[PDB]
Amino acid sequence: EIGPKRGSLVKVLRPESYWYNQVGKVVSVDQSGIRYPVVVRFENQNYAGVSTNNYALDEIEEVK
Amino acid sequence: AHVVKIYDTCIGCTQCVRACPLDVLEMVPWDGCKAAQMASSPRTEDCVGCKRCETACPTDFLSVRVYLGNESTRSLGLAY
Amino acid sequence: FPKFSQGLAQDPSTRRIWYGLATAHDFESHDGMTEENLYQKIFASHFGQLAIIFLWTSGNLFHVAWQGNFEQWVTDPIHVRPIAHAIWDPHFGQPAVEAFTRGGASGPVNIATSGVYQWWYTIGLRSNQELYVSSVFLALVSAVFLFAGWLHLQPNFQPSLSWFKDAESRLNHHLAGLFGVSSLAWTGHLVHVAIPESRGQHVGWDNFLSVLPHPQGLTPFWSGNWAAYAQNPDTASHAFGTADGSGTAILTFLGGFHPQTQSLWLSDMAHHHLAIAVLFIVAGHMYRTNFGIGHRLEAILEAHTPPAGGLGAGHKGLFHTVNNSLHFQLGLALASVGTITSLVAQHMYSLPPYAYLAVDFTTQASLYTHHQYIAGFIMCGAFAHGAIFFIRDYDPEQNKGNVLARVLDHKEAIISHLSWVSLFLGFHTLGLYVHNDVVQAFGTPEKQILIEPVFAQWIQAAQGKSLYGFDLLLASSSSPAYSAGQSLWLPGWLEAINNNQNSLFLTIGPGDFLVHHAIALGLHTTTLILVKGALDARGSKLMPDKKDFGYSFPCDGPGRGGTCDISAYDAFYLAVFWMLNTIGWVTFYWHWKHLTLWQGNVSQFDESSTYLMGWLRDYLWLNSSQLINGYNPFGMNSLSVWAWTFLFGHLVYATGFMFLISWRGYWQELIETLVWAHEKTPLANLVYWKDKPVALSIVQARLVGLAHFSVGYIFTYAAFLIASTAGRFG
Amino acid sequence: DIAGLTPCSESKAYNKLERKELKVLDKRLKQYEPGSAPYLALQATKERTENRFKTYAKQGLLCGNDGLPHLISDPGLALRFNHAGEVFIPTFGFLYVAGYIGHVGRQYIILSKEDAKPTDKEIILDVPLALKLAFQGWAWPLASIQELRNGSLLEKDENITVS
Amino acid sequence: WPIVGQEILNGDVGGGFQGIQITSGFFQLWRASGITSELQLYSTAIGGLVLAAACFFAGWFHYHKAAPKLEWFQNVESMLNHHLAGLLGLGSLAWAGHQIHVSLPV
Amino acid sequence: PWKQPELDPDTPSPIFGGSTGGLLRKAQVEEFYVITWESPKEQIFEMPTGGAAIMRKGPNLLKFARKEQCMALTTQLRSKFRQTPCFYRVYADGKVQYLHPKDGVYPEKVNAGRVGVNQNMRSIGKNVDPIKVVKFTGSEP
Ligand code: CLA
Ligand code: CLA
Ligand code: CLA
Ligand code: CLA
Ligand code: CLA
Ligand code: CLA
Ligand SMILES: CC1=C(/C=C/C(C)=C/C=C/C(C)=C/C=C/C=C(C)/C=C/C=C(C)/C=C/C2=C(C)CCCC2(C)C)C(C)(C)CCC1
Ligand SMILES: CC1=C(\C=C/C(C)=C/C=C/C(C)=C/C=C/C=C(C)/C=C/C=C(C)/C=C/C2=C(C)CCCC2(C)C)C(C)(C)CCC1
Ligand SMILES: CC1=C(C/C=C(\C)CCC[C@H](C)CCC[C@H](C)CCCC(C)C)C(=O)c2ccccc2C1=O
Repeated sequence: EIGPKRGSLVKVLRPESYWYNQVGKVVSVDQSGIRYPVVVRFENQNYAGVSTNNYALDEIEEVK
Repeated sequence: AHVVKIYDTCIGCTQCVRACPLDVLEMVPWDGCKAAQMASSPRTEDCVGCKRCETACPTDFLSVRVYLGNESTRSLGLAY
Repeated sequence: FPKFSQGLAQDPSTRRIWYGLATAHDFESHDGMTEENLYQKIFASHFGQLAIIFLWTSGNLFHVAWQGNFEQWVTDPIHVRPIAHAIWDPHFGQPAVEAFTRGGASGPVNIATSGVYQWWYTIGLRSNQELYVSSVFLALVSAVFLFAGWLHLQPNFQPSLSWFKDAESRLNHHLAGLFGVSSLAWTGHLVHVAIPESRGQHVGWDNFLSVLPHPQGLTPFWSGNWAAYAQNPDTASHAFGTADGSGTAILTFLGGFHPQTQSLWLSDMAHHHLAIAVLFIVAGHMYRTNFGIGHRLEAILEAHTPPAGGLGAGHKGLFHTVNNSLHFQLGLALASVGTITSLVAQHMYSLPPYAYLAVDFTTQASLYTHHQYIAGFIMCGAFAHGAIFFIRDYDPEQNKGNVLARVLDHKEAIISHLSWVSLFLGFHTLGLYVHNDVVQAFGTPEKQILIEPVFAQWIQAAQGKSLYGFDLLLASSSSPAYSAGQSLWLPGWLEAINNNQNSLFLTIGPGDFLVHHAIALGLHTTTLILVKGALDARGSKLMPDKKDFGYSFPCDGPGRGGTCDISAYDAFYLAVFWMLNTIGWVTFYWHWKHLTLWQGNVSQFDESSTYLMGWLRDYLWLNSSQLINGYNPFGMNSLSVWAWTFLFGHLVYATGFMFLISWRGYWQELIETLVWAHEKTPLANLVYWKDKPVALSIVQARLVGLAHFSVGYIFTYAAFLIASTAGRFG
Repeated sequence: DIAGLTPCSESKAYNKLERKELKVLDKRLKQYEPGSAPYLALQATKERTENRFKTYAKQGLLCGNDGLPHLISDPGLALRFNHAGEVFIPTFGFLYVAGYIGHVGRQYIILSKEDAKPTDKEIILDVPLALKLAFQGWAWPLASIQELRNGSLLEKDENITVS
Repeated sequence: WPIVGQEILNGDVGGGFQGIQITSGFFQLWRASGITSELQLYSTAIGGLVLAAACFFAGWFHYHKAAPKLEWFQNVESMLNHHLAGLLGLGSLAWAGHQIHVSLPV
Repeated sequence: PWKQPELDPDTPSPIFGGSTGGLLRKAQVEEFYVITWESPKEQIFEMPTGGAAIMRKGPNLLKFARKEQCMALTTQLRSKFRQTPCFYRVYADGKVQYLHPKDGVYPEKVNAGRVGVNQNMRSIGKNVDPIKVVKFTGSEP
């Protein structure tokens, strides 16, 4: 396994993101060398209406 | 004469390409994503600045940005 | 045509013409720019604004001396009206020239409102010859500055960049010479010339060397008996022109006003600008410049860092930030100048510095509104030019941990705690006015919530006002603060403040209470709009990178729910509406409170200013009677020019609503239709534009509509202010 | 007295304003008959007006030269000169009510967010829960200082920032 | 009603009565038809509530229970025939009956 | 495509009476656009400028003054009638340029021949501040 576990909650660390210092469920993780593999899903929508986004390994950290 | 730059976070949705009326954007292969696709902006001389491309990108923050700049006849949408 | 920008010149539309003017004096964004060429082009341009100032002053002197009645005004200053400039309008009729020739002059004229007559008369000007000689002097000084802006741009005489970034030498020369020596010389003028001209003696270039200011001369100055110059002050029964009731003093500390001319004593103002010269020369010798002694600016900022870490690194890294950022230096200057401009307004009406200004009711008003409206415009620029610093000239890595980054870190707290104060004052102030509007309306004027401003009345009692009866230290004879300054300033000061026929510390009631709080609503919420546009200039959650786009851009599109009016330019744009509203309340409150004083019926303001129908009935509707009848169907008075202007502002104000409400997309489709007609018409099609016609841009319309808005906001009130006060003459 | 204000009992303009406001009704009362309902309505308004003026005088209010009562805000002068009920005491009567509304809404928000679908609980309220909290908030200042001294009032840098 | 202030609005209208002055022209309408007493106005009000509930009842009936088809709506030529003759024609004829038989003599 | 199709400037046009949204003096002087497609039957379609027109069985040709007017029609034909249009750009000098299916495949489908342009290898944000580029143009490039 390369990254966090399925169904595990993680905290985001992108300064650009609407979900920054916020928590979301890990939907999936790809192990094929992609730059932004970690797929995360949040309950709260962003300004557009999207509730998912692919984040990186360094950009996510353990909850709270 | 507008500027269109696409960033590393593209995932090959093609929704930016479908939305642009003026055919500024096209898809090119790439090894960074699952879909193995990436956008491109070869012909920005025909860009107009509608920002429908930015509206369709589903990322957390946009993989496509239209940085407005100097104007022209094609950019101002002048039939005359 | 723009040579400084090739990107706009290639534009075929009319957007080239408009944007070429607005980006003209924005040297940073120009093509082929350099930091060294930037400072030089500024240094040359700043010579230009001086050239227009000294010429603008020369025009007033000439147009007054040639066409005015300065010689006739000095003899009877109270009754005679001043004259600004004559009139030549061939579209007049015979009734108008007969009405506009109210002055003693032959032809029609315009009555002045600035107050230059009271100013020139005070400093010792008593003839039209002396104004002709002066108008030539400034026109020469004006030409000299134009020659310098060209000279100091040449290949030689071209200052280097290190010369501009020498702060320690600029402070010492400007604090000591520009401020101090200039203030020292002005005292030299008041002593050698003006005070004699008050006491009858004619002093001029012919006889200033032979005439002594004091009988003893300078021998007291060297001996140390400096109190000899304050021995025989001018008596109360003293005419300002003649030697009846005169004295020999040149420096005195009498305090208070002169009885006949309700104005400050000249001997005091002479003594004033002397002490200011001493402190400012002393402060000029502070910083270090080419000698061993002196302070350094960078060493000070690095030192004032608190040990515990309440401010982190503290003021470190700020010297290179200020010295290299021109927008930072401009924000502090405007914020300082814009505040001073309000002091000039607040401290002149209460302390008249000129002769026969308290009697000229129309002149006091315009001088107050003129400076305060300028104080708002200037102060809105400090934040705006302060916001541009965060985009262009801010480096986070250099300014890390310092006060400037620690402010920007927690900006969500500042903008939030501000919003509480605006909401708090807004609900509770309006709720009381509306509570009083209603309860007046049901016939019960006793149920109003009238709260007395006790804290302000506590001050006036602590500053000599014995009406309220608090019996504070300086209203009490036993206290030391009364004992100290008893021989110096208090007999003249206590007489004036306790007199209820001057504007010095007017009586306060519950009507004055609500307005000072309503004024607080303006400043705290106007600051909110401008502070937000500054701190959120670099980025927002809706637009994480505003810094890449610029200070002024229309929007980021309809996506993300809509992004209209996000840029920092659009924050400044919205604040000007609040700047004008705030200054309007401040200025409405000055005019009405003074009209009731001048009309003698102070009870009008105290009882009617507690509910808002009083403002609409007793101030606006009532005082707009003589004005509105400027041109009646029966005839026309001299106030016709003001009623015409009064509508002219009610119209310009409305035309801006077009550019504000109706936006571009409706119009560009319309211009496309006129273009079709111009080509399909048989003969007009032979003519063809050189530049393609297009509608005005988005940002341009916000600017244009704000100009049509603000100009009507000003031209409307200026007519009402002058016409209401001039027609009643009180 | 204080601030050069006379009490409302001793003022002349205060009684002048009473004689005026009653004269309007007496003139209006002349039109109608004695036993009619318009007569009874105006007589009641006359009775209320006479009661409004005497009660404000009895309460040690301060009337100015205009003849209208003025309020004092500093608790020092209010307590010294017996004018506390005007401003100083109602300040605490409000804040008790205002904090009641915050302590209640804050608790409904926290508790609904501990369950599934909190969005539905806002548009479709749990009225049994809302009434329970609304009758449990009589002692909200105790819970606040309990929650402050404990540290479970404020969140700690788990909030979104923008840069 | 007599609570805080708010009774001064009941102005001295005249007629042993005080209240708000209306500007809707109902009094002149009720006089153009024969209406001399208040009892006629009460009955007219009770009729409206009765007819209004029927109109509300019909909206439920003609949607929730027995709703027409698209064919019934597209019969456009029958609407004009019924809505001209029946509604505007007989409705004006009926009012003349009220005018002729009641309003004129009163 | 296999090869760029050259322009046939003499093909039948649809049956359209005319309108006022046509071409202006800009077309003869600067440039104009023309679109081609091939229909299997006679149908009716909405024009971008004006009203309705009747296509013709076989090749069809229009002339427009804007690229958006042409691509607006492609989106209608590709969706409603499921056709494959192709449009050019004609200058005043007579030069002709083949624009939209420049590779033969529409842009929303990948192809191996294409090469990326204006591709930054970084995340949005994560770029230098304007102060670093204060005296020349560009923070994004
Ligand atoms: C008795 C011990 C004592 C005390 C009380 C102080 C007190 C102070 N020192 Mg100090 N100092 C001490 C001993 C002490 N010092 C010693 C022994 C040394 C070694 C020599 C120093 C060396 C030292 C240095 C070198 C410096 C200080 C400074 C300061 C000042 C600011 C420090 C700070 O954290 O800002 C307080 C922290 C804040 C974060 C500010 C909060 C701002 C509020 C929240 C804003 C509210 C605004 C809002 C609009 C309010 C409403 C207003 C409305 C009514 C109009 C403060 C007055 C600094 C100074 O001179 O600056 C003045 C400084 O640079 N100290
Ligand atoms: C008379 C016109 C008017 C009024 C009343 C306001 C009021 C306000 N503006 Mg505003 N504004 C106006 C014109 C006006 N503006 C114009 C022309 C412009 C230029 C575009 C702006 C630009 C502007 C900006 C840029 C900003 C504001 C802000 C504010 C708020 C300041 C905080 C405050 O004091 O709120 C309290 C004051 C009030 C008067 C509250 C209004 C509500 C009262 C109590 C009535 C309550 C309703 C009542 C119960 C009946 C409702 C029934 C009905 C629903 C059926 C406030 C809501 C600032 C803001 O929102 O920051 C917080 C802000 O940033 N305005
Ligand atoms: C109590 C009887 C009853 C019941 C249980 C229902 C139940 C239903 N109806 Mg039905 N209906 C009824 C009576 C009833 N209807 C009547 C009497 C009529 C004739 C008007 C209709 C006409 C009707 C239509 C035409 C439709 C329904 C629909 C529906 C369904 C959706 C209900 C909904 O959205 O709630 C809405 C809940 C409300 C409380 C609505 C209140 C609206 C009132 C009238 C407005 C009041 C005006 C206000 C006082 C003015 C002041 C405002 C100011 C700003 C001016 C549901 C099966 C819809 C359907 O089939 O579902 C798709 C549909 O399209 N009904
Ligand atoms: C010491 C004073 C001072 C100085 C040296 C500068 C210098 C500068 N400012 Mg600044 N500014 C100031 C005060 C100052 N400002 C004040 C007080 C304000 C607040 C109002 C502003 C608000 C401000 C903004 C909002 C912006 C600048 C900008 C600029 C830059 C130049 C833009 C340019 O060329 O515009 C040239 C513009 C024009 C020639 C158009 C002005 C036309 C005016 C509005 C019309 C006036 C009405 C009309 C004539 C009335 C006639 C009456 C009629 C009845 C006859 C430059 C760095 C711009 C900048 O840096 O961009 C990044 C910018 O966006 N300034
Ligand atoms: C003694 C030497 C000396 C003097 C007199 C000056 C004087 C000046 N320098 Mg300067 N300078 C000096 C040495 C000196 N410099 C040195 C050594 C350097 C190199 C380090 C510079 C570098 C330098 C630069 C780079 C610039 C200047 C500029 C200026 C001008 C400022 C603009 C202005 O008019 O403000 C006038 C200000 C006053 C007269 C006094 C202060 C005003 C405040 C508000 C007080 C108000 C008092 C009172 C209430 C007013 C009442 C008015 C009455 C009529 C009612 C001014 C003429 C600027 C310039 O070139 O402008 C063209 C500029 O950009 N200086
Ligand atoms: C009970 C819920 C609640 C609570 C505890 C708070 C708490 C706060 N708000 Mg907030 N607010 C709320 C709801 C709430 N808000 C709602 C619904 C709105 C939209 C109208 C706002 C809009 C708002 C603004 C615009 C601002 C605040 C601000 C603030 C802070 C200062 C207090 C203030 O200015 O009050 C202001 C209060 C109002 C303007 C109106 C509040 C609406 C009612 C009175 C309360 C809501 C009750 C709720 C519906 C009941 C649910 C009960 C449940 C059992 C069913 C404080 C942290 C200020 C801030 O930025 O912090 C410094 C500020 O400027 N509030
Ligand atoms: C945003 C920004 C900016 C801006 C700023 C501003 C604009 C500011 C404002 C502010 C202000 C504009 C301030 C003001 C101040 C003032 C004050 C603070 C004063 C006070 C005073 C006092 C202290 C006094 C005292 C006294 C005496 C002395 C005597 C008598 C009594 C008394 C007590 C009164 C800048 C550029 C920096 C940049 C960055 C960003
Ligand atoms: C006011 C009101 C009301 C009431 C009333 C009503 C409205 C009534 C009704 C009405 C009626 C009461 C009606 C009736 C009518 C009738 C008719 C319309 C009849 C006529 C007839 C005809 C049509 C003709 C006949 C004939 C002849 C002549 C010849 C031969 C035979 C025949 C048959 C053909 C209500 C409550 C409801 C509502 C509200 C208001
Ligand atoms: C009317 C209108 C137009 C069209 C207005 C036009 C084209 C008028 C400008 C051209 C006329 C000919 C200039 C009129 C001359 C001025 C009275 C004086 C100008 C002085 C300057 C030269 C200094 C817009 O383009 C627009 C754009 C965005 C929002 C609102 C609007 C809007 O309201």
